[PDB]
Amino acid sequence: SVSKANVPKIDVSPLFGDDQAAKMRVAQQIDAASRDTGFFYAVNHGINVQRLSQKTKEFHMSITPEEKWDLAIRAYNKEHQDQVRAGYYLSIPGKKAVESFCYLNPNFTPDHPRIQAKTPTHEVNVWPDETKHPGFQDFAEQYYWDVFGLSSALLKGYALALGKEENFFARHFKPDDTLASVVLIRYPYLDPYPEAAIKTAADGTKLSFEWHEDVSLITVLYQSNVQNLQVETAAGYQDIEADDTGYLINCGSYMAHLTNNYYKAPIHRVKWVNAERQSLPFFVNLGYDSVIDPFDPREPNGKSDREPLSYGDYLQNGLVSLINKNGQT
Ligand SMILES: CC(C)[C@@H](NC(=O)[C@H](CS)NC(=O)CCC[C@H](N)C(=O)O)C(=O)O
Ligand SMILES: [Fe+3]
Repeated sequence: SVSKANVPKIDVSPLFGDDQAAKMRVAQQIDAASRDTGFFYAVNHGINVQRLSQKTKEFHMSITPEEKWDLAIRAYNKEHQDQVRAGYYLSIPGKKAVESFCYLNPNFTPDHPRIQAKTPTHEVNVWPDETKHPGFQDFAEQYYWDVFGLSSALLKGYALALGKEENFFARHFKPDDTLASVVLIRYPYLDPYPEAAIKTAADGTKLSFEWHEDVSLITVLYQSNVQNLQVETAAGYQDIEADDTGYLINCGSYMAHLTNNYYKAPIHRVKWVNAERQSLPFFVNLGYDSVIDPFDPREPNGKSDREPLSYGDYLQNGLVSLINKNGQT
């Protein structure tokens, strides 16, 4: 049968401090995980994930069909042509079980020059009515900055792991322009569960979401305590154990590009499980014009012939491709 992936628990707390050797020891653990299955759990991360789960559940479980249409992305509501990324992603009973709510940088307002210029991938977030959902927007925006702070620290770990100065990635990850997103995903319990919402992998495994590489620099994921993720290895898919106290971390394909695939973007998929649960990714994206010069840590001179890829073009191309390959979520 199906083996279990080695997903080490890494105490990331030194990355918030000034003990440089302790940070190097974290970096070594990140390097090792990134060169093996590509996943690790960040522990001692400083975020109240219990409050995150509770507030998210309160939102998912209290929003009405009317509110969902009013917040829907353009894939579900033609009136909302400016909502490609941010908003509500509806379930379709009998056909599509998952639903979700995506939001972007709270600093994208009508005053922001990327909104004024109508640059692709930048949108103003949409929110439900505050009195129907008291505290939800406050919680969600606070959470964005809490996970931004964790992610910055993790990026310092990744930079050190690759032999760079600690700000090599983080200097491009800024509150004024980050394209990072939070998605609050509900995977429901359904009885009967409609087979139309279940995909069958080549290997026979029943899936809710097919294999993919993440469109991100890194991905910083909370999930409730229901095992579902699998990572591809040469010997087949391996189960990633759940941990509802930590953050599951992995690289996306922008990291693979800039490291000449030294830190691969691990291919992974979501098993079908008939259980009520949450999947709350934070996709760590840079700014639209951010460019990291590629390098090859395998080569003595570190030189890579790969082209510098602008983050915004990478993101626009990647989000569209992922919809085409794995379906509109
Ligand atoms: C694997 C999990 C992270 C999750 N899947 C996902 O979140 C999948 C694959 S990483 N991600 C996406 O569809 C991209 C959403 C991007 C977001 N709307 C945005 O505009 O930035 C799941 O639980 O299905
Ligand atoms: Fe993913």
